[PDB]
Amino acid sequence: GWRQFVSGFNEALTMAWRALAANKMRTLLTMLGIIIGIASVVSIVVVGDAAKQ
Amino acid sequence: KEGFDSAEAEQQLTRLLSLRHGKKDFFTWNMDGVLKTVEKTTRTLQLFLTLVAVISLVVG
Repeated sequence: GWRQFVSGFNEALTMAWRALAANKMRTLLTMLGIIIGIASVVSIVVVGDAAKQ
Repeated sequence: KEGFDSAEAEQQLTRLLSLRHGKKDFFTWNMDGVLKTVEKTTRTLQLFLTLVAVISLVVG
């Protein structure tokens, strides 16, 4: 059932917050690894598009 | 030759032709300096590209 799937989404959202609470620092380095990436993505896309403009 | 700068001598040649002819007239277009600046430009592109790439890789 999709009921336990969405209840899974939010309740294991909380479970996720807790599992991250187990390693906030590791979570930090991880998320930062994500952040610099995507930020650089949109960055270079927009700037290259603009100079192109 | 000499690896000598284009920016120099052309002025020397300027007065030179201002002499060997009685009036300035040669009105020549500058050499090499355009090559200089486009070289700085392309190497600059190398700088941007390679640097952002390597930084991203360090992030990796």
